Amino acid sequence: KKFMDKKLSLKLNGGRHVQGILRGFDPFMNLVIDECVEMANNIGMVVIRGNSIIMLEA
Amino acid sequence: PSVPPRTPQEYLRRVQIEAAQCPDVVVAQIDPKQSVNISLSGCQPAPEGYSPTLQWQQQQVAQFSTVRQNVNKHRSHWMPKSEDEEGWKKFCLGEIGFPPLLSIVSRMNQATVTSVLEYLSNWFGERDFTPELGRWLYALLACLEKPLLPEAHSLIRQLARRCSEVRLLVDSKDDERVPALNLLICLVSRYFDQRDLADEP
Amino acid sequence: QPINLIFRYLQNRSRIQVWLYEQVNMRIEGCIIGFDEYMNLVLDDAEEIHSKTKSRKQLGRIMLKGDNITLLQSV
Amino acid sequence: DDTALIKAYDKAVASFK
Amino acid sequence: PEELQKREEEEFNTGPLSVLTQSVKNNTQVLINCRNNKKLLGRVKAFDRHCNMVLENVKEMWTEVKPVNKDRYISKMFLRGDSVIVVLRNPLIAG
Amino acid sequence: LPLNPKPFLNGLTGKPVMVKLKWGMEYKGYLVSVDGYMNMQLANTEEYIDGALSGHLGEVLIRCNNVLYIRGVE
Amino acid sequence: KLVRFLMKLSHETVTIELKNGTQVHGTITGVDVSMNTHLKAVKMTLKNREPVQLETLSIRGNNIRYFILPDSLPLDTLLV
Repeated sequence: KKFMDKKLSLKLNGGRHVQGILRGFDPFMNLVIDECVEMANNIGMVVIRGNSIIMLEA
Repeated sequence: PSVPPRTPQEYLRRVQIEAAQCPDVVVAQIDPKQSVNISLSGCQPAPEGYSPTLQWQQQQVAQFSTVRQNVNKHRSHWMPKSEDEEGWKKFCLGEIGFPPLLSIVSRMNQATVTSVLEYLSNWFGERDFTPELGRWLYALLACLEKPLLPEAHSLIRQLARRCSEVRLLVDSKDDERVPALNLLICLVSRYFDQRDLADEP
Repeated sequence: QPINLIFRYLQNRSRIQVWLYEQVNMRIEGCIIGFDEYMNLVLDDAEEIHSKTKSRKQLGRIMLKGDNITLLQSV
Repeated sequence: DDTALIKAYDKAVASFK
Repeated sequence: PEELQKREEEEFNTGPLSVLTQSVKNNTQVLINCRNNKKLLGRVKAFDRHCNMVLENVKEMWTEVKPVNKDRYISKMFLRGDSVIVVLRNPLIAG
Repeated sequence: LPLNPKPFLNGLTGKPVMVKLKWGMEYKGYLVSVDGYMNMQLANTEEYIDGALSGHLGEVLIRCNNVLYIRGVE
Repeated sequence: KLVRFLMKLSHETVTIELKNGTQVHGTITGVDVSMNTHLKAVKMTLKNREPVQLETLSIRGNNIRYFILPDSLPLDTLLV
C-alpha cells in the first residue's frame, strides 16, 4: 500500500536490476513502475510481473 | 453488446465468452522421413547350455547382499591417486599386483570405487579376463553403495555387456571364465536392477 | 492497476517490448492485438531482438505465452 | 578375516553347478 | 456431471494427448525428451492431463564427454509431467 | 477486429508452424492438433538447435508449458 | 488422478531423481496431493560428495524429476 509514489530499485530473475517509482499494483503482485532505468537507460512506464522480482527495496 | 468495451474486466469477460464458443480441442486432418536415435546394445545371450539357472542366480544375489553387510563392518575401522589410471591398473593386476583386501577396499571412497571400476573396464576391453580381475570387479561391486548415480549404472552395464561378448569366445563350459562372467552379469542384472541385461533362460 | 496498462496498450495498439523470463539474451517486440487472463498475447508484426548483436528477426504474427513474461514496456 | 572378499568371490565362482 | 468427464477421454482419443493414449492402448514405445537433458524410451502404462506418467521398461539415454553414448534401465517409473519437453510417437531406434 | 489467443491458435491448425521453446529449441511442422491447455501435436516435425536443423522427428506432442511462442510459416 | 496412485505407496521404498540430479533412496511415509514426499531411512547420492544417511527427509513435489519404483510393484492393481 505505501511503496506507492515512493522511489525504489528492483532485482529481477536472470540477474537484472531496475530503478523507477511505483505507480500501481494488483493482487497478483504485478507492478506499474514510472520513469524506469535499466541498470546493465530510461525506458518510461513498464509492467513488471509478480514473480521475476527477487528483491524489492527503497 | 455491439459496442466495444471500456474496462478490462469487461474485455476479459468478453474474451472469455468468445473462448467458450470456440471448440475446446481441434484436430486437422492432413494428406501426405525420420532420424534415428542410436541406442546401446543389450547383453549377448548365452550359448545353449551356458545359461545359469534361476535358483543359482537368486542364490548369489542373496549371498552378495550379506557380503555387502560385512563390507560395512570394516568400513567402520577408517594406494595410487584417484586419477591415476595407469597406477591403478598396475596396483590391482600388476604385470603380480595387489589383491582386494578389506584393508584396502574399505579405505576407498565412492568416487574412487567408481573411477577404478572404469579403469578395470578399460583394461578389460583390451586385455583378457583373469581371475585376479574377477575378484577386483566383485570387490568394487561390493564396495558400491546405493542408490547409484546414473553414470555408475552405465559403467556396470558396459562391464556386463563386455562380459557377455567374451562369453561367446568360450568353447567348453569347463572354461575358468564362464562362472566368473555369468556371475558379474547376474549381479549387475539382478542385484543392481538392470534386469534388461539378465539371462532369463 | 497493471491490466489497465496492458489494456491501454491494446486500445492504442502500441508497439511493445517483452522481457522474457527464461531468457535474458533476447526480447520480443510487437504490436498487441489480443490477450487473455493468462496474459497470453497475440502479437502482430513481431520481432526477436537479440542482445549485443543488434539484430532483429521478423516473425510476423505470433502468440506469446503468458508464463514467459517478466516485463512489458512501450516502444 | 581381511581377505573375506577374495574368499567370497571364490566360493561364489566355485558354487557353479 | 461426472460422466461429462467422459468428454475427457474423447479428448484423449484425439487432440495432442492421443500420442500417449496410443502407447497405452497398443503397448507401443515412445520417446520423451526431458529437461534433465536425457531421453527416455519406454511404454506408457498411465497418464493424466499434466503428462504425469507411469512408465514401464524405460531406457534412460544420454551422451557425455568424442561424446559417448550412455544409458541405464528402469523397470517402473513415475515421471512428473513438469520434466517432459516433447514426446515422439513411433520413434526410430537402432543398435 | 481484436484477435485473441485461443482463436488465433485454433486458426493455425492444419498449417505450418514454428513453435519455439522456453529453452531455445524450436520445432517446425504441420500443426495437427490442439487442446484446452494449449498442448500441441505436430507432424513432419523438424528440430532446430542454435537454428541448425538437428533432427527429423515425425509426429510429436509438445507439452504446453515449454512453449514460448508459436507462429505461422509459409 | 495419477497422484492418487502415488498416495497408495506408503512403506514402499523408492529412488527419486531430484531436479538437481541427486538420487534419493528411501521409504515412503506419505505423499500429499501436490506430490510432496516424506521419506524415512534415507540415503542421498550426490555428484561430488560421499553419501548421506538420514532418519527422515521430506521433499517438495516440484523438485522431483521422477520416481523409480520397485520392480515387484503391482501396477495394474494400483491403477484403479
